[PDB]
Amino acid sequence: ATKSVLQPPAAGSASIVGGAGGTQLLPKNISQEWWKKATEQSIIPTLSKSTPV
Amino acid sequence: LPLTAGVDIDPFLWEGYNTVTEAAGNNFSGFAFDPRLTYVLATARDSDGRRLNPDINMGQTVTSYSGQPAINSRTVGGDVDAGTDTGIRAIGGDWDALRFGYAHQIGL
Amino acid sequence: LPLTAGVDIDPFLWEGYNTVTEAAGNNFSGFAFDPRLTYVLATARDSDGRRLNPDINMGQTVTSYSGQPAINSRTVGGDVDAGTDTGIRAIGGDWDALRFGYAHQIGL
Amino acid sequence: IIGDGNVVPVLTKRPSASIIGELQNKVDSELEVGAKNFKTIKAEVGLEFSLETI
Amino acid sequence: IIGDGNVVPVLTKRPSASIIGELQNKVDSELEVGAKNFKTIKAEVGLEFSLETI
Repeated sequence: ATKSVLQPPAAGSASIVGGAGGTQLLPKNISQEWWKKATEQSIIPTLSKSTPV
Repeated sequence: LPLTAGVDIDPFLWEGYNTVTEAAGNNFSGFAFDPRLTYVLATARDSDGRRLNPDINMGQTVTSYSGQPAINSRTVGGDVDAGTDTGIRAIGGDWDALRFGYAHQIGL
Repeated sequence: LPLTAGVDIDPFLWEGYNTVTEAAGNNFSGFAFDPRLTYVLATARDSDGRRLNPDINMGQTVTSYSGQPAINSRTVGGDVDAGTDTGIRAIGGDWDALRFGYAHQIGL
Repeated sequence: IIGDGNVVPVLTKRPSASIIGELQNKVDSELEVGAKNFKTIKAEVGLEFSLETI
Repeated sequence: IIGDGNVVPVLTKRPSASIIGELQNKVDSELEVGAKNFKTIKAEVGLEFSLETI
């Protein structure tokens, strides 16, 4: 009957957010810094000789 | 280029330079390198196992080779977007033999 | 890593740097070393019997390898507390691929 | 934060261009996010002594 | 001190932590001491001269 908060609820306890839809209340921490790799540089326009086309 | 661990590719980079400049009589004005070539360079070693170019650190890419400029991109190996890896690791040549331009550009 | 006395592990430390950086945008960032790796480096000696890392003194630990930072702890080998030795002697990687923090901390 | 609600956004698909003829249909491309979530765990240590030991 | 009663304390076991859940039971670790003891010995040197040799 102790008030747990991790999910699923620990055995013999009850969740403090155990009411219907209550888990939507749990805090969320989205990082502002992504896992986003850089993309490959284009080299042809600097290697090549420029021309009117 | 051979796959073998620790092999020197300098004989092969000079063979390609010779192919462009003598067998075809062109100039030579630089390289395009895949970044994966810098490991193959950096790990090249003697018949008794010492490094051939010990000035290459981990996390570097070479922007020059044998006095010729180099430019680095995995567009050289070609496993970019939906492309597979071609196994290409360098292209050398006279880059004045490649002329390029934009006819038109449409911005966002 | 080979366990032979006086063996050069520089080929293998580079093989791991390739194993990380060969994939995509992995920017290799440094090492965790077990302190027992410093003896393997310090006693690496050539085909003629002379030391390959002569600058390593007794009682130093290596805090940098091939220009990349290294940090030392026997938590890397894992024979700490009730743990068995894993045989791990280094971990290399992009350490920005690991994010860590303390949520809460309860004093004595 | 305590829980499994720690989240990192992951770029999962990206635009790829295409090459098209004079009056060939233009085409759309992919762009997508995923996320990795992670959880906290608790490390604890304690010691216990008799009164005579104290 | 003279005799086998010189003693140095030696740390012999140390605490190590556990990982536990939200309402999982906490547990004690271990902490232990031994000691080493050492004796003394005596070194002596002496010389004897006749008065005439002084």
